[PDB]
Amino acid sequence: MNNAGDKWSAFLKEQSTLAQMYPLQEIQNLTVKLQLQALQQNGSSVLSEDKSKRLNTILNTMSTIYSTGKVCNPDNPQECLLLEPGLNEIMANSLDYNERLWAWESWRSEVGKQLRPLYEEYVVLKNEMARANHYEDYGDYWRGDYEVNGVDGYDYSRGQLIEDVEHTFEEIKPLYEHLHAYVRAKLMNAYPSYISPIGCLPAHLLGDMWGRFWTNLYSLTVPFGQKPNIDVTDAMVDQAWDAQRIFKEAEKFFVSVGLPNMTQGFWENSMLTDPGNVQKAVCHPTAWDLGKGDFRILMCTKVTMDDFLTAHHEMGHIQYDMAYAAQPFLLRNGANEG
Amino acid sequence: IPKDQWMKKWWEMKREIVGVVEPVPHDETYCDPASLFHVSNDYSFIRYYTRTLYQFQFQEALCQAAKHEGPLHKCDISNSTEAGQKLFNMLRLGKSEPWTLALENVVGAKNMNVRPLLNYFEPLFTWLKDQNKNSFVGWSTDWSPYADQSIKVRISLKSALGDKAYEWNDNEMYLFRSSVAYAMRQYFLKVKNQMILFGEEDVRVANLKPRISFNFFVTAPKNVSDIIPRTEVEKAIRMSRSRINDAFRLNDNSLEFLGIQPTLGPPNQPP
Amino acid sequence: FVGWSTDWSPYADQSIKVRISLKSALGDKAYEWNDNEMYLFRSSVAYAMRQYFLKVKNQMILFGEEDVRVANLKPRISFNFFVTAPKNVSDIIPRTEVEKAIRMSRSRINDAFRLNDNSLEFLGIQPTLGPPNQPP
Ligand SMILES: *[C@@H]1O[C@H](CO)[C@@H](O[C@@H]2O[C@H](CO)[C@@H](O[C@@H]3O[C@H](CO[C@H]4O[C@H](CO[C@H]5O[C@H](CO)[C@@H](O)[C@H](O)[C@@H]5O)[C@@H](O)[C@H](O[C@H]5O[C@H](CO)[C@@H](O)[C@H](O)[C@@H]5O)[C@@H]4O)[C@@H](O)[C@H](O[C@H]4O[C@H](CO)[C@@H](O)[C@H](O)[C@@H]4O)[C@@H]3O)[C@H](O)[C@H]2NC(C)=O)[C@H](O)[C@H]1NC(C)=O
Ligand SMILES: *[C@@H]1O[C@H](CO)[C@@H](O[C@@H]2O[C@H](CO)[C@@H](O[C@@H]3O[C@H](CO[C@H]4O[C@H](CO[C@H]5O[C@H](CO)[C@@H](O)[C@H](O)[C@@H]5O)[C@@H](O)[C@H](O[C@H]5O[C@H](CO)[C@@H](O)[C@H](O)[C@@H]5O)[C@@H]4O)[C@@H](O)[C@H](O[C@H]4O[C@H](CO)[C@@H](O)[C@H](O)[C@@H]4O)[C@@H]3O)[C@H](O)[C@H]2NC(C)=O)[C@H](O)[C@H]1NC(C)=O
Ligand SMILES: *[C@@H]1O[C@H](CO)[C@@H](O[C@@H]2O[C@H](CO)[C@@H](O)[C@H](O)[C@H]2NC(C)=O)[C@H](O)[C@H]1NC(C)=O
Ligand SMILES: *[C@@H]1O[C@H](CO)[C@@H](O)[C@H](O)[C@H]1NC(C)=O
Ligand SMILES: *[C@@H]1O[C@H](CO)[C@@H](O)[C@H](O)[C@H]1NC(C)=O
Ligand SMILES: *[C@H]1O[C@H](CO)[C@@H](O)[C@H](O)[C@H]1NC(C)=O
Ligand SMILES: *[C@H]1O[C@H](CO)[C@@H](O)[C@H](O)[C@H]1NC(C)=O
Repeated sequence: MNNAGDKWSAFLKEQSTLAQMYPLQEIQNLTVKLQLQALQQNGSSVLSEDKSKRLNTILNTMSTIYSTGKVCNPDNPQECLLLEPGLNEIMANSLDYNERLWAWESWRSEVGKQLRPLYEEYVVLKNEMARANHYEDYGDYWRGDYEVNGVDGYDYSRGQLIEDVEHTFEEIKPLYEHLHAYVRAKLMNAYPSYISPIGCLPAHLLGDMWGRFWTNLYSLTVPFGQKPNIDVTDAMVDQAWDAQRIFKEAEKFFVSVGLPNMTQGFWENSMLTDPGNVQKAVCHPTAWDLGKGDFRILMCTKVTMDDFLTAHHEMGHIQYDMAYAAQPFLLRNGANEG
Repeated sequence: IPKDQWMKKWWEMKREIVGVVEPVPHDETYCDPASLFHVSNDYSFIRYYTRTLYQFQFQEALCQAAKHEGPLHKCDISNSTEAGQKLFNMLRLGKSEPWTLALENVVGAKNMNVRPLLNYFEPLFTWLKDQNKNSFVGWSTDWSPYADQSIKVRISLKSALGDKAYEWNDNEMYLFRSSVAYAMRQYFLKVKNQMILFGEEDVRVANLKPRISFNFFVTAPKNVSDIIPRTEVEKAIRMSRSRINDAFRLNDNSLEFLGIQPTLGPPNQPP
Repeated sequence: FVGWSTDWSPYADQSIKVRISLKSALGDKAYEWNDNEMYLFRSSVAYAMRQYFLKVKNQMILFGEEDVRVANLKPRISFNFFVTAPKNVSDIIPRTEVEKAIRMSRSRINDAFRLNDNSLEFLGIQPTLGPPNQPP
């Protein structure tokens, strides 16, 4: 896989240099101009060899530091807790203020401090790379994925994204304020004398390590706990729902709205069931568009309602990938990243 | 944002946008946002914002072709071929056309709109508004869990000195922080028999006002996450308040610590 | 002269000597000159340097307690201090500017230790008593 990826990357890089022979100042075909834009972006090839290798080194170092980050007891350095196992459980299940504060502070002091000097250089290197490609800043290069030009009414500038996001967020704020107030009121009864009724929420009491999701706080903020949630996990077991028929149900749901059927080779090449311990495979549900009408799904599907919803989600990606199969390879992607 | 003002800005944005306050103070040596996976691995994060809107813009659109009558959260687009065709008209498009044109083929609009999300969550929004009649909605950017350990100082230069009074610039603040650090050192040396190397960077000051009234708290020498409890700070200030008063030519009334009240002294009596 | 002395240095011409007599100005109730008093004195000197560089040269220089280097501490409380660059120790502020800074803010330094111009001698900075104003 590394050899194949390196060959593909080398081919893409050498074709990027060849694409420079056709400037955008003379291209008049819309799809041709867009493909030229897609293949013309230098990316990290515009920096010097030393700067490029330093950027790759710091990126790899940051990734490794995040991956290997462990919180350890000074008394016994041998025993440590990793991020995914244990620490997430501590942040999502514990009802002790001191324990959650310790987990949050230890994670943000053991990984953040080691990442600050690297991130300082990463910012400068990314800014230099962006400026070498006629961009004001690297964030502008990020926002460039929504850039639309030369359509006479559909045009979208990179600086328009900031103002649009700012305008849209002010219309969510009225709902977010009430949701935050309710969450604070409900947490007042779980962590007394720590949640002020007049102030904000402490960062370590949001059910997750970073507060990106408040899902784990549901148990502490359920509106009516006496009424059970809609669960159909046991019903599927009673009807003996294996991980072969739920995909059929999802396919029927898709075809009910007019979307096409599944490919003949999709079911044969798929891995809708875990291969057990004999074969080592990944379990993150992913959709794969290999090409030449080859669409596949990787998923260690269990018997769960969440598995059913995830199967629907992955079939959505599969259908989207199948929809634009006739488009040129450079245009075989969504309208934007979202 | 200057390189030496990242965290102070970051926790200034969380306090007024997300409404989340850090439990313990963080200096510039921390990189809290880098603790997130998507920040330390160079992934654009705005994608997760727009995707949150688009789906609802899609869903609210697809329930119009499906002819949904009830609330949006009860809508089902199944068994509706028109909605499927409307979605497929954009799905087959791919990147060949601008994303605005793709949106106009489903939602009929060229720019992203947030109204579908509010329409989806309206049944919850009404209940939440009805559930917060007595509680206080919103948050304040001035409270923090460590604000209970802060000591407020109020200084009146032109009342104790009248004329010939110096101006309270940054140098006077440095001198005041050094005096506080010296007082902490004296308290920890003469009482607890612990040699702690405090400095002018370990007396953190906020909320400076033209009245010369701020809030300072003393942290650990190089462990900013650790804050000295307020009782020990008050004892240290009481122990060496005369030196602090002498350093600024104030006398116990133009330098008020708002919680440390001085003692005048017993009026000794004849037999 | 054969031999050498371990007390001379090319930068010793920029040093300012401070002599302090606690038990003469205060008699009793006099504090002891431990390391905390030295930290306070270095902070006062750094503050004086900041004030001089802000009110005269219009240059914002961030001095600290580590930029006032002190040597030759003795039980008399008589040492030699010199003020260096904020983070460029190889650079030493010339003695004339240090003396001007001390003259500018000597009252604050005296007040910080409850000394008055005679128990805090800078050995090179002599104070001025003040003109005896006369009737017509
Ligand atoms: C800079 O300063 C910061 C502080 O600002 C400092 O960080 C602290 O470091 C200490 C030392 O590591 C941390 O204390 C550790 O906590 C570990 C987590 O497990 C405990 O977490 C809670 C701690 O509460 C303690 O105190 C309360 C009140 O006195 C007491 O009730 C607790 O029992 C505990 O002693 C605690 O709530 C939690 O409770 C468990 O049990 C209850 C049931 O009772 C359950 O309901 C909970 O869900 C939870 O399971 C639990 O007890 C802990 O593992 C650790 O103990 C090990 O290490 C020490 C040595 O470190 C050994 O002596 C010990 O035998 C164990 O092997 C220790 O107690 C503290 O949490 C940090 N605080 C913060 C804010 O970070 C930094 O270290 C400083 N850095 C520098 C460089 O100076
Ligand atoms: C921390 O502080 C330290 C200081 O403590 C500081 O280090 C100093 O940095 C400066 C700037 O780089 C250095 O000055 C450089 O000197 C280079 C060496 O060549 C010269 O060296 C002697 C310098 O004397 C200067 O001043 C005298 C008196 O004013 C004057 O007469 C000289 O002409 C000169 O200006 C000098 O003796 C020497 O003389 C040559 O010529 C005579 C004949 O006249 C001959 O007999 C000698 O043999 C010799 O050949 C020579 O002139 C010099 O190259 C350099 O000049 C270049 O750089 C500057 C910019 O830096 C350009 O403006 C200039 O046009 C040249 O391109 C500059 O003059 C100084 O020596 C350092 N001192 C010490 C002690 O290190 C650190 O930088 C500080 N660090 C931080 C982070 O703040
Ligand atoms: C831009 O170029 C494309 C590619 O040539 C044109 O799309 C068609 O592509 C097929 C397959 O390559 C060709 O056989 C056709 O001749 C192309 N043209 C048509 C009209 O089908 C596309 O039309 C071009 N755009 C413009 C505006 O000319
Ligand atoms: C990419 O880099 C080349 C030189 O390496 C430069 O000529 C070109 O303008 C850059 N940009 C594009 C889009 O090719
Ligand atoms: C899809 O294929 C299955 C068998 O693979 C078939 O039973 C079903 O009828 C097909 N869908 C439609 C709409 O015909
Ligand atoms: C005031 O009283 C307190 C204790 O009651 C004492 O420590 C302090 O020195 C007194 N201050 C005077 C007498 O000036
Ligand atoms: C002493 O005289 C000098 C100048 O001669 C002056 O700056 C200083 O303020 C005087 N000190 C007094 C009058 O106390």
